[PDB]
Amino acid sequence: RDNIQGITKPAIRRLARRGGVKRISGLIYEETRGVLKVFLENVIRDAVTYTEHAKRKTVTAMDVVYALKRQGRTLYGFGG
Amino acid sequence: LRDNIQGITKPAIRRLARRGGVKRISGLIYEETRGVLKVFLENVIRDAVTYTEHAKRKTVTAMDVVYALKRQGRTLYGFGG
Amino acid sequence: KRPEGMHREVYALLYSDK
Amino acid sequence: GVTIVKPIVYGNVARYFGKKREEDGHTHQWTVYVKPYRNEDMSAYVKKIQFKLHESYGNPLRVVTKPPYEITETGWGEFEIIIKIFFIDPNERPVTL
Amino acid sequence: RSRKESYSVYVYKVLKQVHPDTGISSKAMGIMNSFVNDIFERIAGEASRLAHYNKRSTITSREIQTAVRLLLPGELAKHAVSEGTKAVTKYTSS
Amino acid sequence: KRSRKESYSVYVYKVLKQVHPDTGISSKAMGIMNSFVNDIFERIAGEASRLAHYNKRSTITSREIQTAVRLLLPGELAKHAVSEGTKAVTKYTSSK
Amino acid sequence: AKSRSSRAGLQFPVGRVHRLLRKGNYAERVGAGAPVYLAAVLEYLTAEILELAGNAARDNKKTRIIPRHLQLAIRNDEELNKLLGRVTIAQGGVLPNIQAVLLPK
Amino acid sequence: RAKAKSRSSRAGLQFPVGRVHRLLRKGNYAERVGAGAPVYLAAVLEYLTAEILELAGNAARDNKKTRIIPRHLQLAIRNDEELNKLLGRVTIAQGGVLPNIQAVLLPK
Amino acid sequence: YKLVLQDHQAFRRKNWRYLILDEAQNIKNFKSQRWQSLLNFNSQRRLL
Amino acid sequence: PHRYRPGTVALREIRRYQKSTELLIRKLPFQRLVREIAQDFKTDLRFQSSAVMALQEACEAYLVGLFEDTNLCAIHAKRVTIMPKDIQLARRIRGER
Amino acid sequence: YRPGTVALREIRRYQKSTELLIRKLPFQRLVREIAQDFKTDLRFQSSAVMALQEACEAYLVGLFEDTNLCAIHAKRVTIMPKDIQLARRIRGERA
Amino acid sequence: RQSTAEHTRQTFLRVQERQGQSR
DNA sequence: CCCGGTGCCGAGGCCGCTCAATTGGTCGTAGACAGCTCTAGCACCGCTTAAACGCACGTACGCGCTGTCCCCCGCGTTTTAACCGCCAAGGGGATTACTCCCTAGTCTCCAGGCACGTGTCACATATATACATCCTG
DNA sequence: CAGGATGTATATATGTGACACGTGCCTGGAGACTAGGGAGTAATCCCCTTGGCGGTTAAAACGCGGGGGACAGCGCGTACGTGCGTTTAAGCGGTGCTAGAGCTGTCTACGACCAATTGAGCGGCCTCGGCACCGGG
Repeated sequence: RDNIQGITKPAIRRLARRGGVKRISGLIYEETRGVLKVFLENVIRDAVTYTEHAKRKTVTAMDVVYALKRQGRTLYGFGG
Repeated sequence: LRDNIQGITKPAIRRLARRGGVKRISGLIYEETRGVLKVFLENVIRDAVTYTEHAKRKTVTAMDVVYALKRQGRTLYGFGG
Repeated sequence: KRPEGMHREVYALLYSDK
Repeated sequence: GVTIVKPIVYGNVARYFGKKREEDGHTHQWTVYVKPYRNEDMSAYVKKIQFKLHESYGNPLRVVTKPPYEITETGWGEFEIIIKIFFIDPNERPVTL
Repeated sequence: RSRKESYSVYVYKVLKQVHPDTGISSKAMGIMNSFVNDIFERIAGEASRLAHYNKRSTITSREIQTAVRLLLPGELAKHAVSEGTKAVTKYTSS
Repeated sequence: KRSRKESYSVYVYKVLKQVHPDTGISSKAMGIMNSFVNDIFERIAGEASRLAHYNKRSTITSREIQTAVRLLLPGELAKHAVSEGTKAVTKYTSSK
Repeated sequence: AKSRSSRAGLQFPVGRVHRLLRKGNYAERVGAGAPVYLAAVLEYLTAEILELAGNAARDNKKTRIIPRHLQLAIRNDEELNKLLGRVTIAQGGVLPNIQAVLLPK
Repeated sequence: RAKAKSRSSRAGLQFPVGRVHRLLRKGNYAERVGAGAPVYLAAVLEYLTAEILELAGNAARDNKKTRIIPRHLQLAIRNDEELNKLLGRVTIAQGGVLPNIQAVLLPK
Repeated sequence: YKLVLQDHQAFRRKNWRYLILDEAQNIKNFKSQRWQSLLNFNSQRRLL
Repeated sequence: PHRYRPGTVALREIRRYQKSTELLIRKLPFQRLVREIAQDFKTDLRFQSSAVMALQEACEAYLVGLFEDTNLCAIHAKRVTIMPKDIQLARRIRGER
Repeated sequence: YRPGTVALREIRRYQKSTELLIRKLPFQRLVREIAQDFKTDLRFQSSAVMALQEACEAYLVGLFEDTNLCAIHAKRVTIMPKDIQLARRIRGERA
Repeated sequence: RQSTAEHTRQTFLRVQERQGQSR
């Protein structure tokens, strides 16, 4: 599949703008892609671990919130 | 007591930096380190005294310090029995 | 259908986290 | 119509080294201080105390932030020290001694 | 349907008490409910930990007070403690 | 009038001596070891309690503890601990 | 007849808080004043955040608290910031701030 | 009655399953605890302890010491990849640190 | 009709004296979004 | 023709996206990436529409914080521009590495 | 000795031992000072004071380890105040 | 209502009056 | 960026039912409080001296400047797919039936946790030459 | 391209701190054995929320050009390190004293617990108006 390139250069540039950067290097996109991939992999692993125990065929925003709370990135807006 | 933050001298801070890997140290780094250590001790001892007063105790035990460090995120082994 | 056939606790531990 | 009186004592102690020091020529140690006359905590209303020394020192304007306020130093001659006590309330005029 | 439950009504009442005319959207209401639930969880966990430390099998108003002290930063702690103590004193008188 | 305090030093030394016949351990190392045991016990038990509360269950079971271990332990330590726990839960229920 | 919330002078559900405390496995015995105190603290924090977000949304010509202004209030208040430090408000955005080094002139 | 067998011996563990179950049942964790939860918890704890003890003993033999001291614990934890992640936010007294000198601060 | 559906707001914000609809058999369904949008327009006279 | 100098449009984009509150990552590509990642954890797992949105919100917030710290580290080196070493230092100080 | 050799020697020396680097008698007085601001006539255990000193030393060692990289980031060998400031800011203590 | 002490009450009323005057 | 017009779907208010909160009543148990004590925390003072403080000197590192070379930045046009609606059906959840697992209580019993004294059993401190390991020539 | 001149190991030793090992205590645990409770597993089945079809423009992407920013070289200055001498209070451990953490013993108000009653809250539905959208200043 290898659809990690969905997080493209313009999207990473807009994220940088929001983070307050006004100039990006040429090798920042491939590093941001890997960092985001690791962060996802971790959160999704926790979510799937919750879902397996829950015996649900559908991963839920509640499982995502639990994974975020475990990773310490508490998120508000999705019922938790 | 007063001005006991000065009981952390330049040799002590330089040994603490050597143990952290720093090779060359500036002049104001010592004041910065004293100020940071004081701010850290302030919170740690505030949590410890909060755990103590609530227990109606007059002595700050080691478990109070352990719980304060756990709250602050600095879990410390070797003093939990 | 659930294969099971073994002890409840051991069975759950073995399958519920394949 | 409210008048509050706070008793304090300000002074200096000095100890003679017995001989003139060869490093800097100083002959006495001295500690200059403000402390309360009563057994009370000055920090509840004093923000800081500034002590202005003679211009012979590398920095003449010293500062202290906790009671009993004092500075320990060394010297060989007598001079006038200006102690400026600042209160927590910025609207209150600091005292000068 | 089930019965998911939230503090929406009480959040709206406090919103009316603080700003009689300023409303709140559904997303904001949900975020506030999540915040309330998270603060409740944290305070209750800290109170249970204090009870376990003191070997008390009960979580009392004093435990809640100490848990709020151990979590709120300074002026916020001093105000929340006053609010809680006043609420408990007014409750004990009825 | 005795004030006896418990600890895991009697079993931490048994495991130590069975996994290293010739190596000992000092008192300070034993205290740090007991602290580590207590900390990980608290972590795993709290995670199992959280899983139970999320699943709307008032009792913690071996399955909750297993998922809690999978969540807590990282990578190739999670698998080891889980295999050990599974093997122990099967050798315990077999009446041996 | 009388809800404990109104008895204590609070708006939050003292009864629901007591129920959640006794059912959340927090302890085997919930004090009479523990849920009242917890509800009072929760109401205080909620009033603080709601007032700040209200007057942050009304500062932008609006009349309805939104996540953007909730985030603005939470990140401008130094106490609420330390409280919800590692928390992220969905659709909250970030604070307008450009470093002087990046700024021109 | 029949000769009483302990749960730790029945399972094959050394850590106290009885005390683990007592803590679990009287603690904040839940109302009541199943028989399998404390066994699993004690087994996991025993495994972690055996691993860290093996690493500490290896460090001790490397340093030419027969008694595991907090140095051998800190070195083991910060040399192991997974135990380091497990105890990243945990400080050990009198444990010290690693001789990790940055290559940029070396003689040139 | 397609562009009218796409920009009904812009057209709805304009007051029209006459609204002419050629080949009106394209709005024969009252449940049609086309019919709804064309009815929600401000027009003084209508010619099908 | 007319073109702005380097640094004028970047500041406009910053001032715009720092006040605008909307997901910057593309929704369908992010969903496809989430599905790819979940495929390596469990086969044939379904995802609620809100779960992907929550994941995207959390990832965007994390990346925004990471880029803030990266810009801080870059300015620390007297560099107005950021580079992978800045992200490396930011994560190192955060404790993620 | 050349400036830096006796410093790398001390680096290798103090990254080998585990004893406390701060003096007890001076650090206990600082602890009692900071405790005075919270409770008058407060007693402290020797174990509690040792745990406080250990926590402080570990925190300062971590802070200096981060400050070393913050300094090296600017092609500098000496750690300056802005380095510890950036360390604290990115840690979240004075953000 | 009582939300927080001096530095919050007065500053908050000032922020409220700010846009009221600007309007 | 600010201002006047239109517009729509999500905010906010009403209806109604039920299940949780409340009222009343009981048991008991953890706790509040006083009694006693004995450890440890506090204070103090002197002999020893290792560490700290102050100062001199210069060497190497910060830091400021300059120059090249390019690697991003802004703008125009070109190509891909994200996005907004319908249509099956696959699952997430209500509803009912029923059993293995745990709770609770009460004896019976193996096991570990210290008080104490005894016997081994590390490695801290001390000592010295061997080895680097420099740095000035 | 050395060699005084330091500093850093390396190895050996011993005796006092500390693991290590009985000796009996017992009281808090650990398990066995009946009886009772109960919640979640399992099987259906109704019902929304996914995953899957075809267009529309809006954003991603490709290219270009030059411009300002990174990185390297270099030099000036000063301050930070190291060594020496003077100074100070830190470590030691010896003695004296009492304060309160802790064990303990007794008596008791508060809360879990159980049953009945009541209205606060919440799903649901509809009407409506605050702000999304937009085109001219």
